[PDB]
Amino acid sequence: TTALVCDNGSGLVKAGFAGDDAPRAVFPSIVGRPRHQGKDSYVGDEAQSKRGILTLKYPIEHGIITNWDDMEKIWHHTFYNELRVAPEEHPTLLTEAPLNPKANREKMTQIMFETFNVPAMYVAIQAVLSLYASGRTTGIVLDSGDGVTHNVPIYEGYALPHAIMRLDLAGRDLTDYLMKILTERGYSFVTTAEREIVRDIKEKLCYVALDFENEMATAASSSSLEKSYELPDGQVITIGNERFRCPETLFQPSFIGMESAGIHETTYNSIMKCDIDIRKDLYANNVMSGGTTMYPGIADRMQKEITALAPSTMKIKIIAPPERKYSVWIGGSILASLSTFQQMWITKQEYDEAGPSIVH
Amino acid sequence: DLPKVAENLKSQLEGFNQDKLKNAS
Ligand SMILES: C/C1=C/C(=O)O[C@@H]2C[C@@H](CC[C@H](C)/C=C\C=C\CC1)O[C@@](O)([C@@H]1CSC(=O)N1)C2
Ligand SMILES: Nc1ncnc2c1ncn2[C@@H]1O[C@H](COP(=O)(O)OP(=O)(O)O)[C@@H](O)[C@H]1O
Ligand SMILES: [Mg+2]
Repeated sequence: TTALVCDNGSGLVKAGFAGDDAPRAVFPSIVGRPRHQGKDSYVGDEAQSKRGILTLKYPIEHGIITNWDDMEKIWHHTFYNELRVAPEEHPTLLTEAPLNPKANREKMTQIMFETFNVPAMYVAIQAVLSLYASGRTTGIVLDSGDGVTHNVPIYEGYALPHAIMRLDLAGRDLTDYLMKILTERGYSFVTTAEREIVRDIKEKLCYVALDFENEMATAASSSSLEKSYELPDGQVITIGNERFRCPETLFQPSFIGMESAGIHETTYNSIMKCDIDIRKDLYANNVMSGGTTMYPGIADRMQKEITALAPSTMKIKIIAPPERKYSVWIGGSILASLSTFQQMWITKQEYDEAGPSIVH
Repeated sequence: DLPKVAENLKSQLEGFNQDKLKNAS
């Protein structure tokens, strides 16, 4: 029948069916369990509503699944509650973060077949699905989500693992950063509940500056960059340089006390780590994906930082599709919908015969 | 034997008209 596509995000799970232009369900990648009197599980929004009597967990904190009991809860919810289907009836395409350990990929496969009894299954790299979504098989993706951000160079459809760059900094950290400066200005943002207020402020008012210093000076000598936000308690916090200082972190991690390279540098390094005979293709196809790549000005800023690092001859092109927030999912949707892809679904017959290592 | 599958798959991805994709919602 129809294939299922589940993008297991570190912050949000995007789920739906292959052939759709968008994910039917997108919910918080969280699982809550009864806290006292030692049902007995809640996923997504529900888990959040009832935080008061549950202990929440993040099974995919930084892109990698670290808790299998919890993950079984996400997938159960996805299937039966969100999509409302019997997993045994549909082949399932699952996405995984770049550099996911083999044993991890094998346990995901073990669960799908033994726990959810799916007829067929497949595991693809998120970044690669995003490139696919843009109509390319070669290119270099910059995927910045909630818990982690990756640089993934891809040639003829295959990711180049040795050149993959990882930055443990994404949207979640951008929110924690803005939350910090805001609490310092006097507005109390502490609880996770409250943090959701800041996150929303982030998404609606933050942007990337083409030149941090020029922008910084404008904010200091004018009020033309000021925007206002009404808090749920009625207060009207207004912000200026924190509007672009927050995202600036992606380019300068030191704002968060990290000595790691910024996203423009990690992209350059990832390129330079690749066969010199394909660097032009990468440079010409830098595709951005993920919710943290939605900031206004991020594309222009990348184009500037990269042209400055690469050789003057080089043609630098940054691709940032409007559906950026769902490129991965859409990549899987397109893939798992193809005709020629059907010979790719690891089947239970194959799994029952060779084992979990059949996935590689 | 299977590279032809991948090969053809790569072709199907490069020529895929993103529409023809059921409008979710
Ligand atoms: C519309 C929305 C989008 C989103 O990205 O949610 C994800 C998931 C969410 C789960 C925890 C919260 C309390 C419970 C329910 C949230 C529901 C909807 C929030 O934790 C994030 O907020 C974190 C915190 S601060 C940040 O930058 N990411 C990202
Ligand atoms: N319009 C926006 N501007 C800035 N950030 C956004 C926007 N929309 C979503 N985000 C952020 O993107 C992050 C997670 O994106 P996503 O790639 O979907 O998650 P995974 O990382 O896949 O769960 C969050 O930190 C969220 O706040
Ligand atoms: Mg993701």
